[PDB]
Amino acid sequence: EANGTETIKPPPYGPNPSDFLSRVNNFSIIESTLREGEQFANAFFDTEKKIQIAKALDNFGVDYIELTSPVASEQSRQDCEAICKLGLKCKILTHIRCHMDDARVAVETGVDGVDVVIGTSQYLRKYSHDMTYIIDSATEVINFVKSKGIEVRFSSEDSFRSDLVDLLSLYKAVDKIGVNRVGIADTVGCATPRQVYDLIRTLRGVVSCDIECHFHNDTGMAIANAYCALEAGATHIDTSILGIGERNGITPLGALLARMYVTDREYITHKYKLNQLRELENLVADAVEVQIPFNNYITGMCAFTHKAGIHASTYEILKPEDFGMSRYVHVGSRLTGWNAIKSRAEQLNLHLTDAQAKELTVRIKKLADVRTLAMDDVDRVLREYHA
Amino acid sequence: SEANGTETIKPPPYGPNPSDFLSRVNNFSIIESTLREGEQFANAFFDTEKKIQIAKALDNFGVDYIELTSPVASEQSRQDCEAICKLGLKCKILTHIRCHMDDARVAVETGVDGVDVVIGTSQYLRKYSHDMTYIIDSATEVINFVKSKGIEVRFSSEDSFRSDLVDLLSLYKAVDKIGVNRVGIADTVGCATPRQVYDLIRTLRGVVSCDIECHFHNDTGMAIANAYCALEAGATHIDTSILGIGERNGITPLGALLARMYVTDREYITHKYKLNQLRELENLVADAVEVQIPFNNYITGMCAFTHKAGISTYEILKPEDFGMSRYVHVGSRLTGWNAIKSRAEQLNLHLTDAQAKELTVRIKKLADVRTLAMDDVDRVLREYHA
Ligand SMILES: O=C(O)CCC(=O)C(=O)O
Ligand SMILES: O=C(O)CCC(=O)C(=O)O
Ligand SMILES: [Co+2]
Ligand SMILES: [Co+2]
Ligand code: NA
Ligand code: NA
Repeated sequence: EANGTETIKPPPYGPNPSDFLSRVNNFSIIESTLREGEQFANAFFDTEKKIQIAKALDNFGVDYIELTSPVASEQSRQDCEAICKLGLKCKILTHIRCHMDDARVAVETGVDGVDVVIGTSQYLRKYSHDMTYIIDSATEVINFVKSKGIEVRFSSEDSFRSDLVDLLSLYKAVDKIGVNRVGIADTVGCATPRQVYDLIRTLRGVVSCDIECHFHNDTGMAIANAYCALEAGATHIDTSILGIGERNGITPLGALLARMYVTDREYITHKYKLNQLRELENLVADAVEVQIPFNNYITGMCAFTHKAGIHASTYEILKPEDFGMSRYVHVGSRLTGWNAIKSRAEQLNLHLTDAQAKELTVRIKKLADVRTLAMDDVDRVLREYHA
Repeated sequence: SEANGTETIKPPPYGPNPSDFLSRVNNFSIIESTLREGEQFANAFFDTEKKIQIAKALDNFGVDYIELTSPVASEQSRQDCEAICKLGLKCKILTHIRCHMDDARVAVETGVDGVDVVIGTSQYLRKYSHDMTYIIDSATEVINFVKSKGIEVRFSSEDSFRSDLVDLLSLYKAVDKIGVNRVGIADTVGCATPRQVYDLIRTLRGVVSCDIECHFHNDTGMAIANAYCALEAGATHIDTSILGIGERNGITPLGALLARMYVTDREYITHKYKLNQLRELENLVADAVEVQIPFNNYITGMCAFTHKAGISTYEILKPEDFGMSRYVHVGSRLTGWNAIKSRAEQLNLHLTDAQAKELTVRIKKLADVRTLAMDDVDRVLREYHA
């Protein structure tokens, strides 16, 4: 009787004009473990380690890897040269301040492009016969770099706290000069997704070149902001392995990939070697001496777990085979010692030998001897082993 | 200046939009679900004493609601509800139930302030009558029963972003006609996106007149961003979990949420919640479910308040507001006591000459097993308080 209502139906429901601008299954990662990652509290990468991380990334499938400025130190100039000489498939970028010395050094090292950042004293606003200009000094740099055949991206810092009048006018000016990309950076970690959406949609209307986005994760928006940026027309996203960067970091590589996988499995699965992801995180985890968080996306202990029983299959939007794993683990009890190793190793496709099981089981004991295990102890103890 | 410049892009009197009036970003309630959804975490096995501490600490922290596992799930579960409903918490106490008169009867018996009801496909139908949606007579009895005993009702559906919109919105409307405190939306699977969430919540806000609760899993990194957009669109209640703990990688984490809402409105959050108690709260749960605080955990993880030094403008979170003393400026790999000292002073622990020793030996006995993690510093210090 009184427990019903007329059914709410809508009043031909194909794609919206806005959908055509979306880059959600056609974008590039710019991998920044070797620039932004160097600002992580425990990053002290030496050349060899930089080289490995670079090879692994190129092999994993990213389109670009960004390096710390060559001008920053002499060790950087060298490492830049070193990495530019490996023959990687992906393009190699370096980050510079907007200056003629920084650029000369940058192209000397052999990069494929410079990510240029501009300072307030390098552009002005004035009425003339109101008008906004890049100064003559600055503009020469862009032209220089262009004339040496190198790609130029142009950015402003703290993009979400700048005057919009300033920012947009500047990006338009730079677009008239002609560059490959303009970048947007949430340095401070304060941007919200719909706010990111409006800004990129507008930028996409203002300029004609490509658009790059860089988001910090202070407030848990880095992955969401990158997503909305892609929806609005952004063509490139900076990521970092495990997100490592300044403070709690930027858009994490794996997290981004998890989100884009759900949106288009075929595209992500074929472009990137997803079963290589654990390996990639472990190599960085080792160098910066951190543990893979228990709740880390895809690769953390509990990402692929279902509670069995008293607090409990088609709620599995991520398929473990696509990322090198074998199954969701159905957890009904607190596994201890060997039991816990066996479960994770099996999930992870490690074909452990008789002796290895022992070496591990013994070590896990010597650990609990010091204090109680954490469930991240299981992943740590297994870090050295491969599928 | 030269040739290559442009005319300044300027807009064409600007104030708040009508949409802004519906936002709940500085006026919402947390429903804290460490004791329901958190029980589904791979390593969660809370006994009664531990459930009691967690409830007391959440109440003190300032959350408005705490959610408990269904009293029909098990006997221990029934008893723990009774136990917690008797503690005299300030916050309201809710339990989660399948929509059945038996489950409802025992929920009222235990003493809850409210039942979060989830309905199953067999309990509502579409039919033409002189295109109509109905909640079934025996399902509806449950709602009225609960209301007749003076207990709050929230009604929801599972896997809301994957349900047919026709069914879902029709059901919520019918429910609203019957009359309930709240309806709920849940992204059970972790696939929803913030603009999707906004659209759906705004529409729901237009369909029903009651309150709106949201539940978001974090499989794809959207849980916090979904919570926020849900709030902008009119949602009134967000489910959280300490450290996000739940099924798989969990739901919107309490700490993370509070960080996001803090930036949006410092005064509101700082005054409503005891932010300097977040760490102790996380550590209590970390201890029980035997995990370590992620190094990049929001606010409280080792690296949240670090600046690299080397080869105050950029500090949207103020360390003093969360009981800490400063951003640490890192130029070196601190080792042994150096690293303890740094973090301890950052966390405002005034350690004894003796306690420093106990810690230094222990961090050694730890690195003498395998090379250290930055997570180890927070781990050895877990037992110490400001
Ligand atoms: O040039 C950029 O956009 C990156 C600089 C940066 O790390 C930041 O703004 O956080
Ligand atoms: O009652 C609800 O809506 C939440 C149930 C749940 O945990 C979920 O949908 O993931
Ligand atoms: Co940055
Ligand atoms: Co859930
Ligand atoms: Na355009
Ligand atoms: Na309404």
